[PDB]
Amino acid sequence: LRPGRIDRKIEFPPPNEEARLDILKIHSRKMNLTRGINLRKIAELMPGASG
Amino acid sequence: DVLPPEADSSIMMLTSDQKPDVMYADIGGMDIQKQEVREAVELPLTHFELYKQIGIDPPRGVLMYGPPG
Amino acid sequence: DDEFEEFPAEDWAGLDEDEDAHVWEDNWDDDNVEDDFSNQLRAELEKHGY
Amino acid sequence: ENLEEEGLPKNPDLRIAQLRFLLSLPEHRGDAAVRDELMAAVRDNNMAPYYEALCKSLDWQIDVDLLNKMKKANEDELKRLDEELEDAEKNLGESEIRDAMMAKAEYLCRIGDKEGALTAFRKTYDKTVALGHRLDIVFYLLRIGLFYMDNDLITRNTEKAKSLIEEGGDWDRRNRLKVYQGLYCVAIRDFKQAAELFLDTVSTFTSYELMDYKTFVTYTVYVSMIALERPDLREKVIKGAEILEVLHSLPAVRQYLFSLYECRYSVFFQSLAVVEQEMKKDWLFAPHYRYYVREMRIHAYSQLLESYRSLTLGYMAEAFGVGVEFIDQELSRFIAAGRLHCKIDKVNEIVETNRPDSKNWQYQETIKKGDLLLNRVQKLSRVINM
Amino acid sequence: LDKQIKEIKEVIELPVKHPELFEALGIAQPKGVLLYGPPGTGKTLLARAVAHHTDCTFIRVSGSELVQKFIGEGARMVRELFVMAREHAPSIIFMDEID
Ligand SMILES: Nc1ncnc2c1ncn2[C@@H]1O[C@H](COP(=O)(O)OP(=O)(O)OP(=O)(O)O)[C@@H](O)[C@H]1O
Ligand SMILES: Nc1ncnc2c1ncn2[C@@H]1O[C@H](COP(=O)(O)OP(=O)(O)O)[C@@H](O)[C@H]1O
Ligand SMILES: [Mg+2]
Repeated sequence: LRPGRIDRKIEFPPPNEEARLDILKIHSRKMNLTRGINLRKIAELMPGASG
Repeated sequence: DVLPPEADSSIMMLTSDQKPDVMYADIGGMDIQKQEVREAVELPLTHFELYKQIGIDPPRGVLMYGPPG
Repeated sequence: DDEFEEFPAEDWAGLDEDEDAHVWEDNWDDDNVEDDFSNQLRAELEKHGY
Repeated sequence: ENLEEEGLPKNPDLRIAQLRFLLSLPEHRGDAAVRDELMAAVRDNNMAPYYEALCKSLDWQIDVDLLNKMKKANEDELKRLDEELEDAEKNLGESEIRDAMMAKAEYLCRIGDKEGALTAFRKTYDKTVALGHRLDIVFYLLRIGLFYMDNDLITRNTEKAKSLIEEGGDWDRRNRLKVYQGLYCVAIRDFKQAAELFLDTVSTFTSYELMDYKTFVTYTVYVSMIALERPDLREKVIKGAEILEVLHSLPAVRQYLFSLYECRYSVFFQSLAVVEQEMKKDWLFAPHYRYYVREMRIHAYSQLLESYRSLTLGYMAEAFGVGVEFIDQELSRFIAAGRLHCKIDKVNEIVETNRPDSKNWQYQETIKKGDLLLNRVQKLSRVINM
Repeated sequence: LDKQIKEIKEVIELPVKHPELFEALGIAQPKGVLLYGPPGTGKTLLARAVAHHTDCTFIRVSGSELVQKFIGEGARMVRELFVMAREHAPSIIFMDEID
């Protein structure tokens, strides 16, 4: 943690609703999905979830 | 020469007589473990096309772990 | 090559605007001259007084 | 409600191709509404090369002021994209470089600059790292090919997309590729494969950049009634939940399908005339509207003759709501073509059905296709010798 | 993770592709990056992606003995891995703390 050793520290917070929706869109793309899946609702159904 | 692939094996497959007598009904109360093993071992063997159609990648291996006995 | 300039090359005068440019199992029956089936059915619907 | 937002980018807008085809038709050349919509799309997208092609092929009067304004807008936007690419290659990273080229290629495709769009898309693909981005570029090329009906482009990009989807297990892209392939098979009279792909993607359709879902279901039904057997049509289309749900809003298509399935042959013939007038105006079904309809007629005739040993000509005419002479001519034409397994006793006006073995029908196709392949082999050897 | 993508880009992509930017700025090019967050948030995913897009060799240092034979028969110091990394420069040495 001394300055100059790590030139940049980047935080990876757990995804919010929109980031969870993006991750859901990325990972459900590998599946035979019926048309009209409300991935937004499923993202809202996963509070405090990781990728 | 090239030997047949099934030949030259110090380890043999289980014959009919070597099959254990333990049934699924003999095992009591491991429905979760039975379901996971079936979905990861015995179902992909017979339903690999279904796994491909759905988009699931069948697990190559299964690690069964827990306390002894 | 010994191209056949002896024979009179009739002028092309064709349509270079992709007249057909298709790859099917095309058959002669599509080229039968006739009005559309809609016109035939319309002309025979009233032939019975309907 | 977010259906259309799910689809791929609408470049090129296939509605533009449909309207251009409509204007190519002699019946609808002077339609003011079609011309107005096409001109509105051209003006909004500033399609200078497409405007040139439109006025050249259709022999229109080029609005000099409009053309100059659209060309100036195109030049300024191209200069801006070139500046963005130049900034990216010196300061930003490879991802931003690829983004700048993707913007340039998208603009070139949007304005109808087909060759420049292809060149820019090839350049962008050459240094695109993400597999899905490469597959999106391939879908862009497929859409461009469908826009101009470029068979070579469509086939090459379909093979490339199949390979890319095999590499990365993207089932969504697989469904989109199935939809595109079904559209192409419709374009090239391959109704069996088109029906198969459409039925596979009837419950996963998201390609709203190609067509509306209602239009997709209508196309699926149209190809299914010509490419499917009666049990397959019953199981997949007649009892299909999604297809029936869509057909609830399409009374004409449901009537057309069920009249054939329920053997309401006069209703089926009327719906077939309506469907024919629909196909004539569709740029995908226009080359085959004469073929498709004829085949459908044969199907109807075959169906009416499938279960009966013999049928009087009057009964056939009454069932189809046409004259006896019309039935005579149609049946004679289709029997002479070898498509109907029956013979007409015109003396008593009785159509007697036949049951020719599948061996003869396999042998005739074997002769035909073997002769085609033999001609290919002969001409290939002819090329080889000299 | 667009913000994280940009942040890791400015530190790992720019020094490899454009050292002249840092030389003109008169600052030392970054050499160490920390990615901190709950498990499963994409730290390894973003590290692998940034190694993949910049054509930088991605080396994962788990400290496992199973791979030690590949690192070197000595194995007395972890810096013995550097000989491999220098052979595949540009390189990204990645280590994930399980904790
Ligand atoms: N669910 C169960 N129902 C009935 N018997 C059980 C059950 N689970 C374990 N047993 C008993 O466990 C005994 C043998 O243990 P088992 O070999 O299955 O354990 P293990 O997990 O393989 O053990 P270890 O880790 O020591 O190898 C059998 O005699 C069997 O009766
Ligand atoms: N933000 C994200 N977007 C997409 N996928 C993610 C994201 N975060 C995690 N994943 C998925 O989770 C899996 C494991 O995550 P990983 O990156 O190993 O977590 P960590 O950041 O703790 O190392 C990866 O295969 C990745 O596909
Ligand atoms: Mg992790």
